[PDB]
Amino acid sequence: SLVTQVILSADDELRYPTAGELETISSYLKTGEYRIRLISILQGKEQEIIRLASKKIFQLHPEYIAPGGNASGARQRALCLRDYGWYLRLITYAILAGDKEPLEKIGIIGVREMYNSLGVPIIGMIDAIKCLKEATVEVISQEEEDFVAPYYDYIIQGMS
Amino acid sequence: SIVTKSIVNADAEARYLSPGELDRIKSFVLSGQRRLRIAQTLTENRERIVKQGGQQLFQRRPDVVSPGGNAYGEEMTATCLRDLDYYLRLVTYGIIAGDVTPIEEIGLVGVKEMYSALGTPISGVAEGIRCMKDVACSLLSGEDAAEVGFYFDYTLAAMQ
Amino acid sequence: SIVTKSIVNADAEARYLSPGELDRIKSFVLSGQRRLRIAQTLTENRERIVKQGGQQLFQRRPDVVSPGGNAYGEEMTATCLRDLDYYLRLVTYGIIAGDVTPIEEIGLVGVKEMYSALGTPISGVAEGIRCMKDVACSLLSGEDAAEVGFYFDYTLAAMQ
Amino acid sequence: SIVTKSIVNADAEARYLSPGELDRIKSFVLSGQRRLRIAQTLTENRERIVKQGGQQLFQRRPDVVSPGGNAYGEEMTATCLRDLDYYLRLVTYGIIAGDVTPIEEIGLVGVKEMYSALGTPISGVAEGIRCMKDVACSLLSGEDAAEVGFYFDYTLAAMQ
Amino acid sequence: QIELDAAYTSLASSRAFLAPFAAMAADMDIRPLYGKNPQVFAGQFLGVGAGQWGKTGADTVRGRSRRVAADIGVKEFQLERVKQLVVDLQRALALEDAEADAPATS
Amino acid sequence: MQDAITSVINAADVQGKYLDANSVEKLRGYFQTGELRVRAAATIAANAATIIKEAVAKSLLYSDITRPGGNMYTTRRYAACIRDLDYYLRYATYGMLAGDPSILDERVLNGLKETYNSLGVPIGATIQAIQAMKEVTGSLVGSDAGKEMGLYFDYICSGLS
Amino acid sequence: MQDAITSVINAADVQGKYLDANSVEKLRGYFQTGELRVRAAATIAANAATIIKEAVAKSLLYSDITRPGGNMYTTRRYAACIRDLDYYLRYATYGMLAGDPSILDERVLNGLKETYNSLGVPIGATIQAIQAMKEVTGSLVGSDAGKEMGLYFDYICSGLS
Amino acid sequence: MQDAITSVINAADVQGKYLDANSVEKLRGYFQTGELRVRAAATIAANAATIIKEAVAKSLLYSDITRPGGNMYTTRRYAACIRDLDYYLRYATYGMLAGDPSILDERVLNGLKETYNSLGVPIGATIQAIQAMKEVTGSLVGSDAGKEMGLYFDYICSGLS
Amino acid sequence: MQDAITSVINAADVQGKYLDANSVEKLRGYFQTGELRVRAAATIAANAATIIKEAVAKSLLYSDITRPGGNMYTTRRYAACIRDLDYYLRYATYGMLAGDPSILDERVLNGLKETYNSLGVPIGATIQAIQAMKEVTGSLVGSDAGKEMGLYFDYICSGLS
Amino acid sequence: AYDMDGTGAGSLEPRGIKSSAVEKDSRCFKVTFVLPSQSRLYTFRELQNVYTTKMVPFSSWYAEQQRIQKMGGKILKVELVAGGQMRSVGNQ
Amino acid sequence: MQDIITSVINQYDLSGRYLDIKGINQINNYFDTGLKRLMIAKLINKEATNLIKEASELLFIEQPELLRPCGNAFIGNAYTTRRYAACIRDIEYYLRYSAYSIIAGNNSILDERVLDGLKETYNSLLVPIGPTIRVIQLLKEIIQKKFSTENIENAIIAEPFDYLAINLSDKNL
Ligand SMILES: CCC1=C(C)/C(=C/C2=NC(=C\c3[nH]c(/C=C4\NC(=O)[C@H](C)[C@H]4CC)c(C)c3CCC(=O)O)/C(CCC(=O)O)=C2C)NC1=O
Ligand SMILES: CCC1=C(C)/C(=C/C2=NC(=C\c3[nH]c(/C=C4\NC(=O)[C@H](C)[C@H]4CC)c(C)c3CCC(=O)O)/C(CCC(=O)O)=C2C)NC1=O
Ligand SMILES: CCC1=C(C)/C(=C/C2=NC(=C\c3[nH]c(/C=C4\NC(=O)[C@H](C)[C@H]4CC)c(C)c3CCC(=O)O)/C(CCC(=O)O)=C2C)NC1=O
Ligand SMILES: CCC1=C(C)/C(=C/C2=NC(=C\c3[nH]c(/C=C4\NC(=O)[C@H](C)[C@H]4CC)c(C)c3CCC(=O)O)/C(CCC(=O)O)=C2C)NC1=O
Ligand SMILES: CCC1=C(C)/C(=C/C2=NC(=C\c3[nH]c(/C=C4\NC(=O)[C@H](C)[C@H]4CC)c(C)c3CCC(=O)O)/C(CCC(=O)O)=C2C)NC1=O
Ligand SMILES: CCC1=C(C)/C(=C/C2=NC(=C\c3[nH]c(/C=C4\NC(=O)[C@H](C)[C@H]4CC)c(C)c3CCC(=O)O)/C(CCC(=O)O)=C2C)NC1=O
Ligand SMILES: CCC1=C(C)/C(=C/C2=NC(=C\c3[nH]c(/C=C4\NC(=O)[C@H](C)[C@H]4CC)c(C)c3CCC(=O)O)/C(CCC(=O)O)=C2C)NC1=O
Ligand SMILES: CCC1=C(C)/C(=C/C2=NC(=C\c3[nH]c(/C=C4\NC(=O)[C@H](C)[C@H]4CC)c(C)c3CCC(=O)O)/C(CCC(=O)O)=C2C)NC1=O
Ligand SMILES: CCC1=C(C)/C(=C\C2=NC(=C\c3[nH]c(/C=C4\NC(=O)[C@H](C)[C@H]4CC)c(C)c3CCC(=O)O)/C(CCC(=O)O)=C2C)NC1=O
Repeated sequence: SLVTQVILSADDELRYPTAGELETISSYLKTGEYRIRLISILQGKEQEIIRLASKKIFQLHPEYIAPGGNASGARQRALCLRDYGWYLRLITYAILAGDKEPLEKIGIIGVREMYNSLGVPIIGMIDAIKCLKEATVEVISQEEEDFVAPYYDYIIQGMS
Repeated sequence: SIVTKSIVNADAEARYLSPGELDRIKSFVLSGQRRLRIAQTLTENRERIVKQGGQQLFQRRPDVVSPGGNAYGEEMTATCLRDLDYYLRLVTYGIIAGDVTPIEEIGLVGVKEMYSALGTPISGVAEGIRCMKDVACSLLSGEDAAEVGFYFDYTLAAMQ
Repeated sequence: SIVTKSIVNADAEARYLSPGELDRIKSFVLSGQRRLRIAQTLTENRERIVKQGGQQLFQRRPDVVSPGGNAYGEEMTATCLRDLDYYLRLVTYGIIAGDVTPIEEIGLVGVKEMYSALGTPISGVAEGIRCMKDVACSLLSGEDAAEVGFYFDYTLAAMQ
Repeated sequence: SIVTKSIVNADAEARYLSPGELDRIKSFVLSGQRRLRIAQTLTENRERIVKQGGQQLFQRRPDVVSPGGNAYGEEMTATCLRDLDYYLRLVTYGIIAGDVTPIEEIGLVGVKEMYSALGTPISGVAEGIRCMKDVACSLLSGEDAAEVGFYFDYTLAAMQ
Repeated sequence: QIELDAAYTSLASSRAFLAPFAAMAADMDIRPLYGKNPQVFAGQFLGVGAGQWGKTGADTVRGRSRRVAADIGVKEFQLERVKQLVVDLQRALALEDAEADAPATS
Repeated sequence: MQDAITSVINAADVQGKYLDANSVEKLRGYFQTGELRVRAAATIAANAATIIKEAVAKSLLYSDITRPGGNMYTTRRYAACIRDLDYYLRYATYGMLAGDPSILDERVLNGLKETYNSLGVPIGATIQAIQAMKEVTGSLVGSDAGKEMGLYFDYICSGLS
Repeated sequence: MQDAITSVINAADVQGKYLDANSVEKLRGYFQTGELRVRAAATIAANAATIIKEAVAKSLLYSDITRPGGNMYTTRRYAACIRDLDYYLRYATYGMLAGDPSILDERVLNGLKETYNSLGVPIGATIQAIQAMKEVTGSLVGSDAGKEMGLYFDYICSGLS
Repeated sequence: MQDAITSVINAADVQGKYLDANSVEKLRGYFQTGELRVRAAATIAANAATIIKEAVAKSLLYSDITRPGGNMYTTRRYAACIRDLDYYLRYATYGMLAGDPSILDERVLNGLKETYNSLGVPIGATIQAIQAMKEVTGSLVGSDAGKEMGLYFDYICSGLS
Repeated sequence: MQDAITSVINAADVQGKYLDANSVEKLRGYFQTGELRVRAAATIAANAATIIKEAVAKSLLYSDITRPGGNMYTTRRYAACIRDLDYYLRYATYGMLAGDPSILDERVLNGLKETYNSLGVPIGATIQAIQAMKEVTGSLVGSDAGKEMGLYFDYICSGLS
Repeated sequence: AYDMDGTGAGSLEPRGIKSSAVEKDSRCFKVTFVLPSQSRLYTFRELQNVYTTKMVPFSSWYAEQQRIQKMGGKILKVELVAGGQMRSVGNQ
Repeated sequence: MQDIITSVINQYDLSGRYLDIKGINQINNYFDTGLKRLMIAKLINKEATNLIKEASELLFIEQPELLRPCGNAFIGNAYTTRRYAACIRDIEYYLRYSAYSIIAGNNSILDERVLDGLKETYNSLLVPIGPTIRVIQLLKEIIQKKFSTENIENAIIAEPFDYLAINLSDKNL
């Protein structure tokens, strides 16, 4: 979290936090209860955002699922709805700890090489997350749409 | 400056500004008009702070104005308060910048070499800054006196 | 120690002691009787050197024994004199060992960190050693007072 | 020189020389009268020490001057004795310098590479220096023949 | 008790450590710069200034024998607390033995 | 390293669940007490040399370790010993700020005890100084901040035992 | 680096000669003054902080370079100023012991003028601080050793202009 | 490392005492025999090459060890053979000078028995080679000088078995 | 580091004899199979990234390791997994070319069972990853050459558990 | 020459680790630890052994043992193999 | 580097004076556009991968000589994909370091980490400076398209991309 970045950034200089570093912790800790309600709304719509986002990637990348691709099949499509319980789950972990570390320690680090083992077009998941951000905006108001917006872009920039 | 601190931290990681740094800069730009008020109150009350500040210093450390002390005489006591005016100036710089960087680069790096090569007790400069902080916090409201107290505190910790 | 310090410089290069280094060890053991005599002269004039040297210190530095000074109080003044007997004892180790390694490892490495943690002015401990150096140089011969002053001088340089 | 090694050694630590290090310089300048006299006694016996030394070397090593040896012929044996004069000259520099560093910096660094390239047996140059040591040590007193022999034994150890 | 007696032997060893210098500074001329006569400016040290006298007065005195004395007072507090605990334990044993010698079940 | 927030993130991540109601409850306790910890960490940073100076005096300057024949007798061993205490007080403030004692296991108690045993540093006298440092700091920051600081002073000692 | 002894050896070895009478007298000139140089070197090391402290007050302590706009204004620049003065004092003492200014060329003066021109340090004010530091030193060590130390103080100033 | 002089300074400093009569007697025992060690230390440094060449040929030269399949067979193994013997001879000369075998425990016997057992070096043969190196080195420095010399050769062999 | 021919030379060298009749058939045996080894290592290098793709999918793809709580869960842990298999395959290729498994001891298994034990990596699963990778390679490089590659895969598994 | 010349806060030299070793100290430990890279997945440098057992001087054990902790490493054992315990003089 | 506040605070420290109204008016001009300088940086963060493709495509449609062989003078252009990959990497450096200076309100970060040594590196690899000045100016024209309604955001955006072209340029006049 933001306190682990300040404590670590100061520890390698062998000092206590400064007047401006202690203010970074103060402002973040005072906005902790607004982040504690925002991620609860996301958890209530985890089953519905997939319903909107799954529609998007296949009409935009229909060549992935059709016969002629290698990984499609009636076998694996059963547990599809449980997917974003992992990725937008990390987006709830990042909305709580107000920084990019949970989205970067897990996820971004090693995600490209992870897929290159197969040969899958990595641009698909980059568009999968971009369409996911398109999905999370309709079930959420405009005021806190600016609050979860910068956390999605980091995933696109991290994968790219 | 807290802004400069957040741009060089993202530069080291070779990545763009993250959400944890973009809301911290928002907290600083949103708190700008309040810092310029506090920093301008210490600038308009320099005489009452430096003169009252040295007054209480000469009662906690009478040996600096005794025969043989460092600030003994009319011209050495005037140079005593010349230094309390330098450190009140650097504190206003640190309140406007949002961090203690201007204090560090000006009058905290190598401050022990300077006073040791002048013959001045370093514990007497820290005792004078602690007495200016009492007069300085009497002109401000309850919550603004806490904001300014962090910058006076950093100067004492570095001077010990 | 002259023997220890010249074996380390030959153990580094991994070679025997050269004829130049064995000639310096020879001229050291030849002066062994004279060094044991000078150390004996200081060891038996402890009270006079510590009593006379400490009395001069409290006349040149009255601030350490005035209210607020470190050596204020009958136990604080007696402990101020306990330190001067430490540095007088170490000087006898240095005269017998042929070098300042006994003085440096015991009471010169970390001396500034120590006295700063007790609140003692290091410039007052160096003034007390300078008051013992002339009281000790009045009790020795012309050539012995010159050799003894070398070890008192080295304790003055390392204490500034 | 003894002074040079004391100044460079105290420069690596960035400090002044200690009393143990200054005594080695005082003890060395006191023996300057004996060193200038011993070097003079060797410089006056060049033709005897060199010719006497090369005469005994060709009895312990008769193959070097026979047909096929390195020093076969008058011109070659002349350069044979030329080398012994180099090391006798270097030995007089070490006796006066107070240490073997002139012998090392001149004619000991890379000596095995030089003599391996010229086709000269390095074991014969060390045998010829050991014969000059007996001749030079027969012209001196009890203790002056002991130290001068140490400068001849250092050259042989570094030549094997 | 027998670690309070070890504290008293450390106080007796701390005074013998400093007694060559405690009596050697007893016939020196230690003149201060202020604090005694009122014609000299003393500042805070006309008396003591603003809360710095302490809860007791002996806690503001530094020294090797004052520091082992505060160890004695915290060690004698724990002995006196448990010596007053064996008093009312001894009361309840006698007040239950008065029930025994009175005609009852025991 | 992990603070109070990351502890629930590290926990929910391994089972793979979202944050539940009970997990949300303890985080409320950490967020509410935020400005309490930031104010305490500022006063400890200014009075750092004063907290160590009267904790050593209350603990070490009375015993026989400062006299000849004991540890921290020489100046080289007296400076090395008050250097450690400057680290214990700094890392204990990181724990109070982060709200979790995990940073003490990683960057304080990681190979530290085995170092003291070889060198011959008394482990019992080190606990006595950190314990004396606990009350001296408890007077500067108050009773509320003084209790949280005691959780990490007691943590350094329980793992150093 | 080479001292007065090695400077005589190299002059002879570069010709292939043994030490003749003209070089033996130079070797005697150094042995006769060896006890005087070791005596001055010990007094300079003990009064180094007061030689620098009094050369600074006399030359540049209340000048234009104290105040803002001038050089050595901030404490980080004041502290770097008196760290340069501690180089010249220590290396002028090495040259006095060795009796040869060779060490001032390699480890002090080689490329030191360009460093000051890039940093922007005034050379005229630096030479005045070494000259004020030469007068204070000459009063502590005497008149005979004092003019030896001034022999290597002028090598730095002339090697700096 | 601590020599005979430092070892008596240590015993006195742990009590806080000056150098008493029993201490000054041990110091004269070192000074009186000091110039004898300096003379024996230069005699062994001059005969170091022959003390090892005669010890090896007499002890382990035509032995099965130098035949194919043994230790010291290859030229590197032979060169590491005579490189080790010079290590002992050079360090036993450091101990005789200092009059205290403390330098042998830190820089020679620092876990040398485990290294020789792992590599497969015959400990029985190295002890007899050091012993053979004691009979040739003793005939050089005499009996009075060999007493302190052989005192450390047995220290290496005793600390090696 | 040593291959087959240098091990057959070492056998006759450790007895100091010349290469007799039996020694050459062990040499001709490696020479006759020299072309079969180099043609196999050419096909392995061209299909490295794919040979791992099924080995992970053959054993460790649908297991609990890729799921939360198990190892290989996070992307950083998945990337380290497949990165380790690539080094196993390369070093297993070097060993087959040399015909001696000595290279796997020096540069693979030196500190590997201790490293995995400290991190918490399962030795049982990794053994299945290499046993999985050993079977697929036997199809590409063929039956005869496929067993030789298998001989160095089980060597890594045997010395890893 | 030694790390404890008084350099602390508000000095010209940057804040770093300070050792309690004397000038040319000769005490060495024997340590054992594991230290993963934690940066190879964005640099792609070669793979190296992270299980180490080596002799480290007393003068650097504070800095080394404090660096292994910052970088996630774990120290498994440490012992003093050269030097005396509580020696006053004789560590040089 | 130095943000706008540090530059104004350092200019006053050089005189040894406090901050008057003139120095506080300058700090207020940054605290006014500061909330708008973040909307510009958050847009670059979301469109960063798109704004570089279009700048690269529009550059090569006008300068077709860059995608062709180098000529016997070994000029370093986007000839091969090893060069094309390396040259698209540069276009990110201009975009990344230009987003920093838009939040700093000052070009101190630009010259201290981009311009000091740039022409020495491009003259060493023979990389053309002419086209490089163009693609820096194409990024400016593109990013200004998102901000068309209000024109106070155009001045803020043009500052980093104008400084790079004025300082990489050769002085012909
Ligand atoms: C100051 C240090 C130093 C040394 C020692 C030195 C040696 C040196 N020895 C030389 C030749 C030689 N050196 C020898 C030496 C020997 N023949 C024997 O039988 C003996 C075993 C042995 C020693 C006396 C011979 C025979 C030559 C001439 C080789 C030839 O002409 O083929 C030469 C080439 C010709 C010359 O320039 O003189 C140099 C430079 N130079 C130096 O600067
Ligand atoms: C052998 C090397 C060595 C030294 C030097 C040493 C010093 C040392 N000085 C001490 C105290 C002290 N030292 C002083 C000294 C002074 N007050 C003044 O005004 C003067 C300027 C100065 C003496 C000249 C005072 C007043 C105390 C008591 C401080 C306290 O108890 O708070 C203490 C704590 C209590 C004690 O045991 O005395 C130590 C360990 N220890 C060592 O092992
Ligand atoms: C941040 C976590 C951390 C700690 C704490 C740490 C401690 C540490 N303490 C050390 C020594 C030491 N530590 C002490 C400490 C003490 N003496 C006493 O009497 C007291 C009980 C105690 C002070 C509370 C002493 C005297 C030494 C020197 C030991 C010697 O020289 O023999 C050393 C050996 C290196 C050196 O001294 O420079 C280390 C590495 N390292 C770490 O990474
Ligand atoms: C902006 C950062 C900064 C500071 C702080 C600074 C200090 C500074 N203090 C000085 C002197 C002095 N400073 C004092 C100060 C004191 N006497 C006491 O008793 C008190 C404890 C203490 C003040 C509270 C005295 C008495 C002098 C004159 C000393 C002398 O002339 O010998 C001087 C030398 C005269 C001059 O050039 O002005 C400088 C440069 N310079 C800087 O650039
Ligand atoms: C300064 C203190 C010190 C010692 C003593 C020391 C010993 C030491 N002896 C070694 C090897 C060796 N030691 C021997 C020794 C012997 N062979 C015999 O027949 C005899 C029994 C014996 C003595 C002559 C041989 C043959 C090797 C080579 C082993 C190999 O290359 O595998 C090695 C391995 C490094 C190398 O290959 O050179 C070390 C480190 N290192 C040290 O730092
Ligand atoms: C050349 C011989 C050699 C090997 C093999 C080697 C391995 C090695 N594996 C590592 C980590 C690792 N290795 C794994 C491996 C696995 N996880 C699983 O589930 C699988 C069962 C298994 C792979 C088959 C994981 C997950 C980590 C990271 C652990 C962590 O980050 O907590 C690390 C730490 C450095 C880093 O992760 O960047 C090294 C050095 N080093 C060597 O020198
Ligand atoms: C943060 C500031 C900064 C910049 C800008 C920077 C540039 C930079 N550009 C480079 C190469 C290059 N840059 C280009 C660029 C181009 N080719 C064209 O035709 C176009 C005009 C242009 C693309 C717009 C090419 C082709 C190379 C490789 C040249 C070669 O290897 O032949 C290299 C050498 C490769 C390397 O990085 O190791 C550096 C250092 N470094 C920096 O630190
Ligand atoms: C020597 C190895 C090598 C090759 C081949 C290479 C190709 C290469 N092809 C490119 C574009 C392109 N390449 C193609 C098309 C194709 N490409 C094909 O190999 C197919 C035959 C065809 C698709 C069927 C197209 C349509 C573009 C323009 C894409 C764009 O507008 O960005 C570009 C970007 C600049 C440009 O030419 O417009 C490079 C550098 N670079 C190299 O170093
Ligand atoms: C942060 C959470 C996390 C994940 C997910 C992960 C690993 C992971 N999940 C994967 C595939 C996956 N592939 C699919 C299905 C598909 N793939 C798609 O992009 C479409 C939706 C569909 C096309 C056919 C699903 C649902 C998973 C996740 C688990 C599984 O079902 O295998 C793959 C590709 C290779 C494989 O394992 O088969 C990896 C490496 N590591 C992690 O740390």
